[PDB]
Amino acid sequence: LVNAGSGSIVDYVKTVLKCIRENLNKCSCAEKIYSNEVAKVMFRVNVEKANVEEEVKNSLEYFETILNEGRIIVTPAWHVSISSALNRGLLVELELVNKHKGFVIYAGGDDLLAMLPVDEVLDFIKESRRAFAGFGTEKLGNMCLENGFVRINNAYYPSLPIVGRSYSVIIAHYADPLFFVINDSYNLLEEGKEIIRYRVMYNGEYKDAKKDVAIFRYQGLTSVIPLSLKRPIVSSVSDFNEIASIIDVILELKKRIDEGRISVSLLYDYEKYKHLIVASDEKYLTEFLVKDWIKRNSLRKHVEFTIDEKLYGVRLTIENYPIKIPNDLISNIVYTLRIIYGGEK
Amino acid sequence: PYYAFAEPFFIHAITHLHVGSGSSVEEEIDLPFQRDELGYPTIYASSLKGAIKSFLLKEFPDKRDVIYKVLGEDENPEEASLGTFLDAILFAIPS
Repeated sequence: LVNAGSGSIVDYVKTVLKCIRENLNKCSCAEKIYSNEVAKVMFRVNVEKANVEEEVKNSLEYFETILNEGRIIVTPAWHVSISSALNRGLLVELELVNKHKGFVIYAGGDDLLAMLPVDEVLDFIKESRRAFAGFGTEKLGNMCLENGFVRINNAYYPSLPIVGRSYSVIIAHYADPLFFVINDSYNLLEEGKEIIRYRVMYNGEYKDAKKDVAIFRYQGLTSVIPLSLKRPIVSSVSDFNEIASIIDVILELKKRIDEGRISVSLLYDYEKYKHLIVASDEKYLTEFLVKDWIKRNSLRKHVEFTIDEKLYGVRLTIENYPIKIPNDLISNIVYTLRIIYGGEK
Repeated sequence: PYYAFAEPFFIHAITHLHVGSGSSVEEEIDLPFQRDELGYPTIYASSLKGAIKSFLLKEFPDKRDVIYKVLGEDENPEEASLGTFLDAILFAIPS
């Protein structure tokens, strides 16, 4: 509420939300905010019958219901804006599925169903997740992606930066029955995404989020790669460049493997380094264990591949389900590569 | 034939020789000699190859590529070497 409505008005509402917090004044706040309004209404001699003792009350009545209900009071404009943005995000989502040589099966609004090749699937998720949040690189059609604002020829339109977006990738044989591949995709996520928790960074604390997970599956192998790691997914324009930040960590890693700069044995040796990287809670020590695990089974002597170091300790859990997920992020990065590489042989 | 050339030779110690096997718990000599599988002294082919390869690389500074093919590259070994050494068996010792 305070950040919305900027200008001379903000300091007025800044004081209205002040006189609420612990079951406060109960209309005895005018005093603090009447001064705000009445010393303002004389800035123009047109006040018809503005009963300031009621005006500041109705405003105090408004925010009260907002904070009591714990939810934004929904109006048509709130819907029409979310709805239209949902249709503009649909446009950019179709260019991405075409850019990655995929085939759209349906894409209406928030949902999407496509068939990508196993090659362009990781970087699709990377761009699609960020493009949904408005952040993005080069224009796709006649619209650009400007840090949470799709822009069509100088016309800026809002996107949905806060809304999480989960993904579900089934790597399937072309001969697998399409009935059970689509069923799994709706019973791998829609009841598997409902149970997956990871350790998110919330206001300095470390809470347990559950959404926005990008599950991968290849005939038994399953992987979960969180896309946010920060619970209010975007709270500032600097929050965009680390959405899906684990994906390019897998993308860069996958890149260095096929160029022979790192052996594929990297995925098979991590098991012994894992218990130390798990038990180690001092980040200066883990940034050396993964530096060692990388260079040991590396095939050259000039590969300096880093891990963002905010990925040390995620501990993805799952509540009593027929899905076995490794309970740490770096292990899920290894399984994601085995799944991507399993679907190329 | 499996091997193009097969060149056996003898290694004559001009001075005293010491190819180390590193210290070990059960030795009782701090720096012992490389031993055989039945006790006698020997020169592991890894010692032979590395010593001879390092020699050739500076004695024939223009035949690098010819040595690197037969004895294996050092920077980015994209393939296997073509030449093999065998562990030097003790032939005769001065008594």
